[PDB]
Amino acid sequence: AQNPNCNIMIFHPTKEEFNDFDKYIAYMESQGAHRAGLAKIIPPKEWKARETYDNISEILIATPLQQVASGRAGVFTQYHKKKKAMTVGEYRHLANSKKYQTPPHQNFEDLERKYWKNRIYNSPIYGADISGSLFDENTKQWNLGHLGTIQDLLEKECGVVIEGVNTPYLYFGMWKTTFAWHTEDMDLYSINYLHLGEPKTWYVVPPEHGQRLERLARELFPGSSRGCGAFLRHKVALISPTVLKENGIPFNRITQEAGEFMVTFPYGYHAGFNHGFNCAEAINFATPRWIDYGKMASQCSCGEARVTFSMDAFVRILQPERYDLWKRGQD
Ligand SMILES: O=C(O)CNC(=O)C(=O)O
Ligand SMILES: [Mg+2]
Ligand code: NI
Ligand SMILES: [Zn+2]
Repeated sequence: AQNPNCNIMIFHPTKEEFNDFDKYIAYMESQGAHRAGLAKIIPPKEWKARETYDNISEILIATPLQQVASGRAGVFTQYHKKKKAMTVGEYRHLANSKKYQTPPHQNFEDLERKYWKNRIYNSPIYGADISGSLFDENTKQWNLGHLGTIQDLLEKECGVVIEGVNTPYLYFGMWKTTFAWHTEDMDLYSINYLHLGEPKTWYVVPPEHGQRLERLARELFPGSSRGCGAFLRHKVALISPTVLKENGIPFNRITQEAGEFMVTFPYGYHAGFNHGFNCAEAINFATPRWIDYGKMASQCSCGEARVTFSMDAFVRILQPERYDLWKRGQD
């Protein structure tokens, strides 16, 4: 078995290998990359996502989210308080202000220490989940707005045509902005490109050990666990590396820098934080190997998780017994 310790793998495709996205995903899996739950892909040196980022300041962040924490430093939840709209140029200035800017630090490890020590005492503002793309239309390789759609994959594999669309999302971050422990909707893959700015640190649990994380989360967030049998679908809970190590949960960590892709694999739990002002783009995708994960994915039916239009068909076709209850949660 390839990669039996489930380490995060890093790949350096040539320009020739960068032509066929599906084939390269299947290659990475042949080498065991999926066992980690996360892989890094460094694009060939000849490749670029677009010519410059000089003209992005007028993009609107309609609903910036202030991420307010409750709990203890290593075990906390976050809620999102909606703020007034602001442009990317306004948000960048805010991120660079004395109140919100990255503190002095020695290296990524010192910054990670300061994040875990101090996150809960501040409420950073995240411009998350903005529909759109920063890839130039002329970029033909690994352009996240030009991927094969998950609806077309389901149709190719299963023969059933379904409604729905699949488009990318932009994330504008600042120091301490945080993504909570989650898997993707319907345990899909994700791909994330860091367009510009400061790094993003990731933590990941191997898919084969995901249920270990779930059992710890039920112990650590006991009211949330009684409220919902899949409460990590709410995307609000954080658990530090120190706490994971104390409870014997297998995980790995890696820092993504500007110009790099990350791929998360089906049922790979992940969480992380931004080091400073940055912009990422991400989208879900599927392969044939995903279908069985989609059929087994947990679902939130308590009403909190509330998701896209396109998840309806995936539930209806892959999980018909769950459909009725899940849809009640969505309505
Ligand atoms: O970058 C973020 O805030 C969160 N991204 C992801 O969870 C992803 O790409 O799967
Ligand atoms: Mg602009
Ligand atoms: Ni994700
Ligand atoms: Zn729920």
